[PDB]
Amino acid sequence: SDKPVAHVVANPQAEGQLQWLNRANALLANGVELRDNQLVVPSEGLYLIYSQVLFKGQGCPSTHVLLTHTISRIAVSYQTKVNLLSAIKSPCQRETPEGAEAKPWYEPIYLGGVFQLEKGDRLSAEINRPDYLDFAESGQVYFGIIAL
Amino acid sequence: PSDKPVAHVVANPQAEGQLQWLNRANALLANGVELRDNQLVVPSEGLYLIYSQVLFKGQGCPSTHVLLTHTISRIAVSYQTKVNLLSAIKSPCQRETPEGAEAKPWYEPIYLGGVFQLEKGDRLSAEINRPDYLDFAESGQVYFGIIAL
Amino acid sequence: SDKPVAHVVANPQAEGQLQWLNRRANALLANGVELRDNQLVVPSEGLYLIYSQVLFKGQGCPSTHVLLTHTISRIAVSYQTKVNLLSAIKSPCQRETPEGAEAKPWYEPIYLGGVFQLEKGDRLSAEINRPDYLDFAESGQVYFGIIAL
Amino acid sequence: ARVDQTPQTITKETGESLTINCVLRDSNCGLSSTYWYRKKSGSTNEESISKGGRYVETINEGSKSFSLRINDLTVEDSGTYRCKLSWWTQNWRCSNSDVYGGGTVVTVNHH
Amino acid sequence: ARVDQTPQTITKETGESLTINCVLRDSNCGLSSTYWYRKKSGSTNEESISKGGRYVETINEGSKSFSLRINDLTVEDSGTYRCKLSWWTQNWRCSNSDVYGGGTVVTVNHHH
Amino acid sequence: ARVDQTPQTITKETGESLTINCVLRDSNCGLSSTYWYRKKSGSTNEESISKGGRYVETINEGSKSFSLRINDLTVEDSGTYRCKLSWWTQNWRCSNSDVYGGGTVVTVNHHH
Ligand code: NI
Ligand code: NI
Ligand code: NI
Ligand code: NI
Repeated sequence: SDKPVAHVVANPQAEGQLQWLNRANALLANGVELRDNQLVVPSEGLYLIYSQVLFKGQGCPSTHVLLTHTISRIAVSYQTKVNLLSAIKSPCQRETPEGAEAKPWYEPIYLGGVFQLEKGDRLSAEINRPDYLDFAESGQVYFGIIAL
Repeated sequence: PSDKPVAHVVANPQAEGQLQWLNRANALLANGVELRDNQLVVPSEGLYLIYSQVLFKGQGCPSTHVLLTHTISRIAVSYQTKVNLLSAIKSPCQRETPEGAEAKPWYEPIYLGGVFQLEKGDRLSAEINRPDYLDFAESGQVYFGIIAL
Repeated sequence: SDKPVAHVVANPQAEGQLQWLNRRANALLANGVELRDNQLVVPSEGLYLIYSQVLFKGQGCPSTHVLLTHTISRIAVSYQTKVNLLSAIKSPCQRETPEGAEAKPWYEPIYLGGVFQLEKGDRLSAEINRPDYLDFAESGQVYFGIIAL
Repeated sequence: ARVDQTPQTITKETGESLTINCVLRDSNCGLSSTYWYRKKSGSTNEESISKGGRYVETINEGSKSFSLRINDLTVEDSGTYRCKLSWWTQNWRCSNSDVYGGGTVVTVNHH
Repeated sequence: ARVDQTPQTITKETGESLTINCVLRDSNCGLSSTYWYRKKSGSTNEESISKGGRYVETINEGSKSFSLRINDLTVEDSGTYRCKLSWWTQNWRCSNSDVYGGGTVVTVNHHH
Repeated sequence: ARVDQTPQTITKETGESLTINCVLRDSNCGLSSTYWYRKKSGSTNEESISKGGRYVETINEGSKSFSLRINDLTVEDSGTYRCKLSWWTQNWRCSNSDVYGGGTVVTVNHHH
């Protein structure tokens, strides 16, 4: 295929940090680059952009936990960061009482949309709570684009 | 640029508790697709990726039941029948918030996406059942798009 | 269009089992993609958008922990090896439902989607771990599709 | 725009049960959050009635009516009871103000 | 198709703790909803055991076993205890009927 | 890392209220799980202080401070109170050890 395309996954060797990785069943071809943890657009066009992250906790803490995942666009020239896709989840309504059996929770977030991008645009896929990031299994955390 | 029929509309932030789609920056509506009667109108037969996301938010859990649905439906150009293409249901509240407790907001996004054969003149709708919990206060959270493949 | 494409839906006739069907309206299976052994068969090498949504439902929360998973996996044409492409886990039940209270059902959809390079003859599977909570009673809720881009 | 709480007076003896009913009239809003409060005889503070056990709340959303039954009454159950409606959980509130029923004076005696 | 509840008799003193164990045998079903009930000595009505605090339930799904530990026993804890299994939360139920353990007669005494 | 619990001693009378405050100092970690424990006067066992009713817990995440207020104090509320911080719910824990405040000895007396 000749379409600009990328599909990167979280580094399972990172320590509590969302760091994107290149290649099996991963893609980065036909001009797209991975630079500064961001995907770089090689040419103007319409792109499908998507991403999934997975959160996991052992229980619910005393502080209230809001999980966000956001895909943003940084113009090559204008140094403006604008949110393209974003979502928020709230896994914990009440704090877990002490002394009970560990009952972990899991919370995936999926984002996807079609956007017109310019050459040199930088796309970022970012979360707010790395202390609940779960990338222990393949197929769970990814970030991709493809020109349409 | 591209010549494919494409749309990407977002919720109107001035609407009051209502899901109204608008055509803004980082939004698309080109190559035949129109926005009419809060619906996307298909300009030509073909394969289309259809997708949408809505976000629901509440300050707590009420006494009455809260079932959140988001549905993309197709109205055929010829028979004007509404058929659900994509749908999902979420239930954020198992127990009513006890009195005297602090508001602990909850969030519930619903994402839908699929590929469908559409006909010229088809109208697509993206609708929710509980506008009183709709949350569109931030960009990138509520959107509705199509693109011909 | 000549693109390999599929969009299959859950069979509402199955008993607690995720069985895919093409013959439905607003469903697709064309240009080489085949459905065999409940799996989609890739007709040619290329980049494919792969997606799926499943819906879970329960009448209440049980005492045991309920982890809901949905996985799309790839079986290479040559080897009987299954490797996961896309997967997600959800945990709908934090607290057990007390007996004798309001039957208050819960719903939990899982959506998966990504772009992958597949080979001619690859077989794709979309599977869940808890068929005892599968809900396919309504159209547009459970689907599995691919399209070559 | 008005909550009709009935009956306004109830007199019972120990071991009986009672029912109070509230219905929302003249509103485009439906029932959202419902509450019941009690100010005991002699007390000057209202306490929230936790639903469950002796206290059973039933809700008919279609008719915008909801009721409280208290079983196995005791003398300590005497006081003034009031229902309260709120829409505070909604992101787009149907009404910014709560509405209260008119109140019920409950007296429980021995024998 | 059977729940083996053990032990059948327990005699303890004030302040001690006890453990009752139930195992689901001869079933193609796994554990789903578990409950504990108590009929106190002299009483003729079963009451539900609210899990938490003094009552600690442990579940082992792999062995289809679950147990109830009761700490800080009082004489009022004397009675007959019974576990119950149900599958009513499932959308496609493994079983249409519940199953109960055989019961445990618990006696709690004071010290000398 | 150090948790500054203040004040170290409190003397009140029945019906009054008190507040104990804990602040996480010298740590790159934020507040995660917070708990309060009480060892009553004469007793030698710690019990968890469940938030609600007479007990109101406040949390200020930005200042890493959290507080316990007890309203309508009774003589039985006399004892030693201690806060505890834990990070056990996190998937990537900020700290592998819990940390405790220094404690507060609370004395509640009658009005005469
Ligand atoms: Ni009497
Ligand atoms: Ni004794
Ligand atoms: Ni006094
Ligand atoms: Ni004095």
